[PDB]
Amino acid sequence: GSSGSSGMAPKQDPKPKFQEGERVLCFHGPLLYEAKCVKVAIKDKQVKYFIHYSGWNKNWDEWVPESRVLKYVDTNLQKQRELQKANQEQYAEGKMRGAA
Repeated sequence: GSSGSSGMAPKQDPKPKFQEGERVLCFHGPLLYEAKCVKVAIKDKQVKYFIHYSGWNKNWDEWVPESRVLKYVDTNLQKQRELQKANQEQYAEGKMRGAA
């Protein structure tokens, strides 16, 4: 969407930043995990987004706020990577190795 940014809005719930289908980075602990915006809900005066952990299908999916999601941009990547590399073992723990 490319166009001018002009238009007032009433006193209604806030608008989200990320869109469904767009690849984003969710925060599921001391490490970032690749995910995509499944849905976008708004309540309790906060905007959330149904994340879908790519790692495993329907992996106990959970709802996350707008601060727990990243724009999956270079900047954001700089971290997601720093962590994924900072702690390998931990990241591996839990997962079922294989496919060697």
